[PDB]
Amino acid sequence: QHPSHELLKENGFTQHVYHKYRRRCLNERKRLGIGQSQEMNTLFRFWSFFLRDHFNKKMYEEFKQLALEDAKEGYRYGLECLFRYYSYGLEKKFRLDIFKDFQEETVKDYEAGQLYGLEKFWAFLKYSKNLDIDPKLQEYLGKF
RNA sequence: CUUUUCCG
Repeated sequence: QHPSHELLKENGFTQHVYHKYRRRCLNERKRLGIGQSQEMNTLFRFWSFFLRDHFNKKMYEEFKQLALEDAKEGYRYGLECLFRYYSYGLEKKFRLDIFKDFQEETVKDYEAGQLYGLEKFWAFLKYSKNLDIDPKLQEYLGKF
């Protein structure tokens, strides 16, 4: 019943419901601050799954921006969802712009003293179906 | 693969 799940059903997505639901999550985040909104978490989660089956560039962009604004504040759930999306989604259907984003954020995450991104990227290669990997990122995987 | 079930 929660829009975060209902919008994931076979034919459950409508523009009206999503926008109303997207608005509430954003408003709650603004009101209670970053890392303090239960909905926003739902929206992050809704995003990583939904985009895997229904890629929308503009939606992915908002997803990506909000996740990185959260992570730089210390609340990394949104970024984990983005990484989960990158690994799971690109596995499902490969997109070069998205994969290039994947490599970029994975490097930034590892350079930030983190392992979540690197582990998700490694997992992608393992379950993925000739790609040009970043040489600096290739070195990071070697020590993983 | 940490984040649901009606506070309109």
